Amino acid sequence: DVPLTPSQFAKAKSENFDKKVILSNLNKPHALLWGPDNQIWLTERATGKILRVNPESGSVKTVFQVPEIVNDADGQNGLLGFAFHPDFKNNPYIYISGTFKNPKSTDKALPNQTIIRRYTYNKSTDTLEKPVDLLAGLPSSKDHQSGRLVIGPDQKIYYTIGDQGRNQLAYLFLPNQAQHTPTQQELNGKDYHTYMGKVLRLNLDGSIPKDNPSFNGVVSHIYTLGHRNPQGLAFTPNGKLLQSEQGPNSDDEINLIVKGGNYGWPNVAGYKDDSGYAYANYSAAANKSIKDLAQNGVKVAAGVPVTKESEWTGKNFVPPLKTLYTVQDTYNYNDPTCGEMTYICWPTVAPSSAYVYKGGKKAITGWENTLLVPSLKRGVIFRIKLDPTYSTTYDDAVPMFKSNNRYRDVIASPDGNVLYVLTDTAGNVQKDDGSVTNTLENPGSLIKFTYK
Amino acid sequence: DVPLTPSQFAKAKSENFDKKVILSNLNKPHALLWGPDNQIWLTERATGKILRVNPESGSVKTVFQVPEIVNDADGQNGLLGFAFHPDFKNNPYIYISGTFKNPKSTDKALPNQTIIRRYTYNKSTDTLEKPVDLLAGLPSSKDHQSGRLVIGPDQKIYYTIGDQGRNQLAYLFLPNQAQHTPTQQELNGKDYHTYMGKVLRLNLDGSIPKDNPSFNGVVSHIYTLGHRNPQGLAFTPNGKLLQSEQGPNSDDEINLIVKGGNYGWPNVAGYKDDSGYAYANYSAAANKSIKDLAQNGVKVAAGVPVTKESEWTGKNFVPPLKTLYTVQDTYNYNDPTCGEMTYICWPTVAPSSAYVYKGGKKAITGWENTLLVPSLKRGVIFRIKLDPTYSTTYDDAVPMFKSNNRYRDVIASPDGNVLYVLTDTAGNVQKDDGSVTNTLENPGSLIKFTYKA
Ligand SMILES: [Ca+2]
Ligand SMILES: [Ca+2]
Ligand SMILES: [Ca+2]
Ligand SMILES: [Ca+2]
Ligand SMILES: [Ca+2]
Ligand SMILES: [Ca+2]
Ligand SMILES: [Cl-]
Repeated sequence: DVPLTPSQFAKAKSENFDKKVILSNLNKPHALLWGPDNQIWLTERATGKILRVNPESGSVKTVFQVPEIVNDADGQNGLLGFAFHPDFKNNPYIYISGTFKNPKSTDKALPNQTIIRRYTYNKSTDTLEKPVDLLAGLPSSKDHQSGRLVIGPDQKIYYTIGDQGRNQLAYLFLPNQAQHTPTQQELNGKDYHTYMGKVLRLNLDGSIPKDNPSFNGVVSHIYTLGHRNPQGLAFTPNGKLLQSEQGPNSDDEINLIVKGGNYGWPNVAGYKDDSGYAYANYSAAANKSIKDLAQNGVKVAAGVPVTKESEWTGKNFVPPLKTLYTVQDTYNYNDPTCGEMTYICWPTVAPSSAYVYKGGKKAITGWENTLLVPSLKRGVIFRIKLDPTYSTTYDDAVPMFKSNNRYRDVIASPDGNVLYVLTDTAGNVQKDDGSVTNTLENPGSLIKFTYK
Repeated sequence: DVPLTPSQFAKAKSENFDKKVILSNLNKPHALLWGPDNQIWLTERATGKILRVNPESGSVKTVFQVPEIVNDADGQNGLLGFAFHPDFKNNPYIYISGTFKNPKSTDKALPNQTIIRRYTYNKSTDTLEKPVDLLAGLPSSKDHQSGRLVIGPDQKIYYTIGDQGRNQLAYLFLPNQAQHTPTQQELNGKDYHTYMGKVLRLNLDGSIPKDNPSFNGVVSHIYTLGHRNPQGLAFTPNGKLLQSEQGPNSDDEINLIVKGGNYGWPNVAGYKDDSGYAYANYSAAANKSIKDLAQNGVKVAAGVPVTKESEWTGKNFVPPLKTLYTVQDTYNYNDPTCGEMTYICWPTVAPSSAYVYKGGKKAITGWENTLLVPSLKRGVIFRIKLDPTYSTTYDDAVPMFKSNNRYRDVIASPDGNVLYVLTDTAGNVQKDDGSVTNTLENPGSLIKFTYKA
């Protein structure tokens, strides 16, 4: 899609809803879920706290605190994955992912690991107990962790693991592993370094599903590859898997996840169109004094190999259903109106999640078959229509609830007339007038929007 | 996708196949089918002849000639739709579409109509009988007729009807009806002028299916709208509907047909990206003296209103699975390598059909879940892979069988190791060096390609 302007974003006020702050000043609230107990559950990424809010009374309880979660003040690491077992009454488990110290680490630049872990809910004590590590030794870094964890209708864990920020900023010269897959030797040795920029599919005990796809003949936990920062993952009622992912200066994506599909990153951003992006591989640069011009590979400094999207030799490439946004080679990536925070002016929205609207007895008129996608850098929640079979999008991404807030997650109540949203504690956002602010209207909040 | 160069098309010779010409000098051969009798059936658009070819010997028989078919030497009209009933042993019917005179036409510039008609096959006389018009009074013109007719697994007729050429060449100033929908009053009066740029879905008796989608509050024969020239239509084994369509100077498309979808034409060509196309509506120009610069709306003469793809207020817009091809605004639509035949160098392939390859006992290795798309202007047959659920394409459109021929249709034998192809009798094609020729290697042919490892 074509970018909306700052004035088009500012007009998305959503006057048909009443706003109410439920909780404020949470410490990096991250995942939000409607619980099997009809209460709202949420996580704090920084502390490892798991919270439960009563939707009728607003009271909150710290149900459990995941011990030894590692979070850097300048990092996107900490407590990430969060999901209930789908048959909770008959299977009382909570599945999480988190950043923990790796005692075997030799590399001081990468001291941590990611672990997918199960907890059992104890109703008599109203807390979590009996931790079970399902999959450990997963890559960890300060950037592009992703970590969305869902249980599919096939009763398998689906888990997004980002590209770890390789080929940009502090990890500029590290070789991106999104296209890489494990050898049989690495898999046998539990060497999961290639589990970067993937959607994993695991058995509920953490083992490899016997029906997982193969890559170079190897059947590992990998379900799809070629992802950058997929922070959104959601099943539709008819069993399709929708996803949102942050692109670089352009081409954030809405994807349809298909078994064994290659989503093209870093060789391809968005469509394979050679429009506004090219792959500049800094890990293959002449030396580390080379600068990243931050022109999305359209223009590069001397000494860095660069390839067109159309020149990539990859197989099973799956294009996105929608891009937010695609631009031409003439686009200006050096907009001074954003000051030092140049990235805020880039033609992207930074999707933080993806939620399939289920409807209900008080459903909002015209919201059937929609996907809701919160935006961090624009301070809007997008509404994306699909056809009833979730095979294609219909029309464009409609912005809603414009505010000077970084929207982190969204859910709706069972009746469908109330939306609940999480907002970041701190960071940069685009104001109504297109400039940048770090003065957030509702830092670290749980906000309620009731249809009127 | 990004356009392939002349050198990339030239290398696509497909040395893995043996070529055998079965017939040549056919009179505008159009549709090709593998029949219920395991024989090859094909139509002649110009004559209205329905021919049957024995695959073993290569002998041909004229089974029937549809009477009073209208065809102009400078037109794409004539005998179009052609399909068998899927349970032919219990229902020996053949469904066709064709251009016929409209006796109620007042407009001398548009004297014809399109009719969807059923015939009964008589085994004892080996000919077609008992004609019955299913749906008549459909639009007809010399351009963008399309006319692909298939029977779905729901046993409904699916029919493509093009935009009639409105907003280009001889029909430049006519208002394009691709986005237009009929009123209840018009349906009640069997007034089908809005049936241009559509995929129709009809009951076998030609009536409106009760479960057809609604457009602007009316359920008609319309299944999808917003199409330009959709010449390809094919069902997948899991019941999905794939389609190919000719775009203007850019953005020919492979579409997934979704019930009630709006495919964007003429407001959107390909993706809604404002890249290499804008909608210049000549029917809303100041007067009929305004010239079309043929720059795909990027650059226009003064006096024509232009709407960007992003400025259109649309409902249910469905983007294509793949474009052949998408270019940026800086693209030069006046390539001197094509001389005076400028249209052959435009970033398009002019897809003529779409065929779902089903494999079989002798399936070609690596061709699972592929869609075969013949190209008229490039002289190739594209192989496009999809995932096993036919939900997305995988990779790019792979060119095959490069020759100086206009490929019109393609089918495969039940074993899957043999392809049968139709070529046009006359027209322009791009050569190996990128230039244009009207010297066709195999004019109006039926060609057999046999796989070899
Ligand atoms: Ca991608
Ligand atoms: Ca791209
Ligand atoms: Ca951001
Ligand atoms: Ca009308
Ligand atoms: Ca279209
Ligand atoms: Ca376009
Ligand atoms: Cl190895």
